[PDB]
Amino acid sequence: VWTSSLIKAGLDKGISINNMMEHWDYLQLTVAMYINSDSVNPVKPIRGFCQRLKGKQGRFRGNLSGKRVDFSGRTVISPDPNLSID
Amino acid sequence: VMTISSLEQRTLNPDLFLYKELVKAHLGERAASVIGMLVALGRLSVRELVEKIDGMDVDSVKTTLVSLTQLRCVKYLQETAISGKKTTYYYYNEEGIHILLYSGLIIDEIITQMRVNDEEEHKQLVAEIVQNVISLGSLTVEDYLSSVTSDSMKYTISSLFVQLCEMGYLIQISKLHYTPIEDLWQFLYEKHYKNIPRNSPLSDLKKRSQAKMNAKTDFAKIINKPNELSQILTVDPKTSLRIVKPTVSLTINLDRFMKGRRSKQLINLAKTRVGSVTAQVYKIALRLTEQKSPKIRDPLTQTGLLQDLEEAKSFQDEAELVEEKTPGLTFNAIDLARHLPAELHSASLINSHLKILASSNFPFLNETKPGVYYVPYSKLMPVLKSSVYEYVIASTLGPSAMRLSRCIRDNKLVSEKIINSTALMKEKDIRSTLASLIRYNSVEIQEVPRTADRSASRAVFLFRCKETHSYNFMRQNLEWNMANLLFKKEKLKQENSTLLKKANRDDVKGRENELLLPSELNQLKMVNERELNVFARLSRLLSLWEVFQM
Amino acid sequence: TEGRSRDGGLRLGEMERDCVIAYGASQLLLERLMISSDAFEVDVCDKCGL
Amino acid sequence: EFPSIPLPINGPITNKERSLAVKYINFGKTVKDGPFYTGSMSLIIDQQENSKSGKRKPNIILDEDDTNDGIERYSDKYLKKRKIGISI
Amino acid sequence: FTDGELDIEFINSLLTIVWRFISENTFPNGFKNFENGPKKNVFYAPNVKNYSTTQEILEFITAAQVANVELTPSNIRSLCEVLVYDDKLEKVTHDCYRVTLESILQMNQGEGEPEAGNKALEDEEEFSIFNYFKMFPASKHDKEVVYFDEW
Amino acid sequence: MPVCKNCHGTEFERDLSNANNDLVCKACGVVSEDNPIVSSREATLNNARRKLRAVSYALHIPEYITDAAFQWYKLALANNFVQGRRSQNVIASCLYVACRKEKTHHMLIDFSSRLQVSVYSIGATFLKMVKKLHITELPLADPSLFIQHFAEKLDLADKKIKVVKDAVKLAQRMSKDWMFEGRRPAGIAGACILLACRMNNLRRTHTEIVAVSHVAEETLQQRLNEFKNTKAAKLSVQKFRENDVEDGEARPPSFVKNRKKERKIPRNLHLLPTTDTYLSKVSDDPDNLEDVDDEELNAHLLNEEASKLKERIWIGLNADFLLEQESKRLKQEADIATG
DNA sequence: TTTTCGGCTACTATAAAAAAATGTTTTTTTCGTTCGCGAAGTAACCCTTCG
DNA sequence: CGAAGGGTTACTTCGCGAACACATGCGAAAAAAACATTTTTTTATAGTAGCCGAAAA
Ligand SMILES: [Zn+2]
Repeated sequence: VWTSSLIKAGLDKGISINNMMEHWDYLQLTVAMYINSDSVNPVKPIRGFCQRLKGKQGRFRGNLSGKRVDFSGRTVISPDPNLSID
Repeated sequence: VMTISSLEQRTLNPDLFLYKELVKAHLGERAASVIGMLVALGRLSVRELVEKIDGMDVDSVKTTLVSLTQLRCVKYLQETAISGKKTTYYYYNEEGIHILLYSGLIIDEIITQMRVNDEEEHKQLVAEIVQNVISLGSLTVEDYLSSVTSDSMKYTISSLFVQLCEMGYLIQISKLHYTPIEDLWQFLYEKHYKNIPRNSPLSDLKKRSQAKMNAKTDFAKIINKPNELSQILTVDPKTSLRIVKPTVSLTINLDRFMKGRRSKQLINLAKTRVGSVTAQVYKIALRLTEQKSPKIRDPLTQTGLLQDLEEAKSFQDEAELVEEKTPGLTFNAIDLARHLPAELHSASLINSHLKILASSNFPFLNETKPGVYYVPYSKLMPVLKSSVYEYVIASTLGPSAMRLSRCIRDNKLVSEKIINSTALMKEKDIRSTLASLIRYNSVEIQEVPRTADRSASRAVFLFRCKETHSYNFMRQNLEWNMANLLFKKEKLKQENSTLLKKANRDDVKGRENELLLPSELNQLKMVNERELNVFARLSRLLSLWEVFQM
Repeated sequence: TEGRSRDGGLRLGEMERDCVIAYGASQLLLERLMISSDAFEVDVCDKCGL
Repeated sequence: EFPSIPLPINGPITNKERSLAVKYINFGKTVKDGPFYTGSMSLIIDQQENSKSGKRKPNIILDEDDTNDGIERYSDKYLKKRKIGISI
Repeated sequence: FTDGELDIEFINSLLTIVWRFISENTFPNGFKNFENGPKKNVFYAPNVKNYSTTQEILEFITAAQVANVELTPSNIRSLCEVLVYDDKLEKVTHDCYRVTLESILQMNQGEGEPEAGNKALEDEEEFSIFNYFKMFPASKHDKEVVYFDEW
Repeated sequence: MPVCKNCHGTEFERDLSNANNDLVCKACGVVSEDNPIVSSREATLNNARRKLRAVSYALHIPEYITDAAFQWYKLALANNFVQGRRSQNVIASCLYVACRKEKTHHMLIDFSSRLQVSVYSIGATFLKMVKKLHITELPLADPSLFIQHFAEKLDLADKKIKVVKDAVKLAQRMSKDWMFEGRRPAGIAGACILLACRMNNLRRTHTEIVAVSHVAEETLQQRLNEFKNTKAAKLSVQKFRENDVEDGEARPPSFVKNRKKERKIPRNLHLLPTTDTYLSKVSDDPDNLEDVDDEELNAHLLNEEASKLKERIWIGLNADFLLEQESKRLKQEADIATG
């Protein structure tokens, strides 16, 4: 929001075209590393709407297909022959 | 927010909204989605419309197609692939939609300039003799005149038909204009290639040049067939020394009115330039000149044969040569004195016309010759287009953007640092107007690498011209402006339908006593002033779009 | 949540939900991944059904 | 919002801008009322080279062009003469 | 720095006076005010008289200065020449200026073009900046609010 | 929060058993909810935070009082208290008031040692920055932790509780025994640590105490002279009494200097003397000035003869400043000609 | 030859309206640990054509 | 008979993943400007940095 506000102020205010192209290329880069990240890096990756869909921790491979279900329990097992096999 | 900002129609379809937004106001409910599906996809067959739109079966699609056929908003094609099933394939036609754009200021512009038959209160018959031809499409005298019971006015109507068909304006045989321009060139190229097998071994030169020259001359005689004809034949068999035969169907609005309208635009150009006695002479000169002038639409290049080879320079050579050869137009002041204006150094008219006609040169308007006998235009209509664009961009914001655009065009595509030499202000307002101009896609940017790496800090910038993309952008901008204006006027129609209709039903004989309360009188007068304002702005916006058309 | 610490949660899937697909169970695999996990009330439409 | 001005002034006191918009409204009145009387038979029997539309146009010889008002007047006279149960 | 550091008011003053001088040199003085026979078959049947300045503009600058930066060695005059032929002058090849096609309107609008004129204008004259207003407040419906609409 | 069905506005209790912990009501039992869901100027303040970090980690204060001084400086800068200083005195004064909020052991000299600034200017700016308070409630009158924490870097003993507790006991007994009111807390700390070290079987060189306690050498000897004056110091050599009763006959020497106050070398509003009668008698005339003839009006100025000698003295001595002023005017009217 | 206890010197602080010579913190111009597979820039060689 | 216009297969370089659980806009030269210091006029007042003499051996 702030860099778009700076463009909206500086373009009708009147500033240098090289600084305008630098700030607008930073606008172009910030969207490109805000969505579909880790293509540029000028824990320091940020997460956008591609690391939440990437794999093994995202919304495809551990939050949607394999999700943590309710009504379960986990305990070690001892043998017992005297129960039937059901 | 709250839909009053009008964004649901703003930043969407600019080109595929006007062509079927007109027929919302002209045709109706179901003769609009046919164009809305035909323009949006292009090539359609008969059953494809029925499987696309879920409005009706293949019954009422016929009604829309045979309502839009003679109105030439759609053109057909009947062909087969290899086997049979001779179905009709459909492009979309554009000239009928141009007629539905221009119709009222066709009928209201033709009278004062072109048709000089009579002026003693003949406006009661011009509308009846012209609007019924546009709104129906054809003209058969044995069925059209049969509504008129009188026979004394029949000779006057026939003389009006003769003199108005002398200057074009009605395609006489009316055949073959429902065929595509690309399909004519492809069919003639295919026919003129099938005729020569089993010969000397071919090349690109022999085959391409022979097939293209035969296709050019045959397509040229095909397009020049409906332009000049002699169907007005069998003079005085028992009466009526000059009569048009009523058998052949007769369409309307050949583009000689479009030629005349851009001629009026060029007369406005010459009027705002030097002289204005040059305007009062060159108006009467050019309205007599433009009857035989070359056509704006320019066939033989509408089909996609414009490639960067000998065909490209042949088009400019044709535009230079045919404009001098085929009109001829041996015009002098002795020819101008035959059609001489009433009281327009007031005496000694002919030598004054010599001096004014010889003084209108340098710049490119009225290119003369020692002992001149014609007048070309090849570098005058783009000058008109550029000048209209520059005064529109002067109308955009201030004179400074107009100065900046013209100086970028005139010093041949220079960088930014020397702009401050040819300017008033140093840095602030020039970046302001360059920002407000670079929001438009008219003055481009150019980036060069300094260390062979794309970085937006170490780079020097210069500004490209790119005029033609700016003309296309202004053309679609004016087209969107007309479409948005007529859509808002259609909304103004449909939100006030019933109180207009109630006064339309039976209050016609009681318009004086007004048969209503004085509140809806003010409402009807206010919405009538709104409609007058919308049409008065639409004519001007239409003319400003009409400048940008080539 | 995960583990045992917060409250706990024992996931099944990515190799485990495919086992009851190999059995052919339909309503168990629907219930234990939709109803027992999260029953939500997304409203829909026909014309532009977002 | 809207900063600029593309100069579309209205000069409504001129004769040509009154008459040209009146002809616009008259053209809209002619086209919005659909077709005209029996002169469209020539449009039906043009038939340049057209098997399918030469089958289409004699189907719509009796199309709703100018016979809707007479049928509506006949239905109004029949309703004024006797009662009939139908939807409006 | 003769014209570079010359901002801003006397650049406009020198521009206005050279516009006045070339408008009174390359066209006659008072025949641009009214249309009652303008300029008398301009420059007496526009043949071989047809002249312009050719160093006479610097002579007119030499007629009156303020002696601060106004000794121009025919190069600042060429810079103002480039500044004027890219806005409102044509300048066929050497020194023939031809000030016209916007000088008359916005020169004779003041006390030369009063009310109750001659004839009503044609719709959408492109070469015209005068009498374009649309609202006291009146922006209800589709008036002239159409241009560019914040795309 | 009071959203329920059978009752209204009752208390609530998340469950401890069954690993279920839903927020439930009382006396009917309804969950009444879902499942639980658990999981410019800034650059100047950054420079001020770095400088406050420097002075904080240099003055050996904890980390919370750094943030307390930071929010105090933020409130003060919101009240626009100072501008254009060297900021050392400003940050030192803000950390001094935040530090003298708490009972810890930091005096003015620990701040005056930094940047070699005199302590009186720092105290002057400390009383200039109280143009924001209108509260000024500072618990400053307790020099008891000074004795507790000065005895770590000075007066090193094997025990350091036997000297220190008796030191603070004797110092508080002497301060309540009329010997401390604006009477040098560091000095009384040095005095009742030298006295308590004298009680211990170990002596100190007198320079070693007054070096790091930042107190003068003569003032602590004056203090110990007053200890010899007030206390009899016969029983103080061996062992102090377990039941010390001290009533009356207790004064600082300002009471003595007011008791001697030299050297030989029915309240009513109208009975108070009025001051306007002295101003009302003498005239307010700007034209009447000649009523002061008492050999003083005729002896202001002398003749011209012994006046050019005075002018000679003035031009001979006060010459370089006048030449620098005239040359500065010449420098101005040189360098203001161009632009 | 050593220590201690009394005389002078005097500067900080608040309050006053008085006004001049000189030094003191924020801004606007510019930039330096795999490997396997699929897809996209520059060369080697034929089919065909004009001078 | 030789120079030139596409046209493709061949070498080289750039984009993703690897189990399945658990509980552990920033930085850096300066620049207009709103501003305090720093006085000297005392001057009440304590003492706190530094300085010699009357006291004891
Ligand atoms: Zn309850």
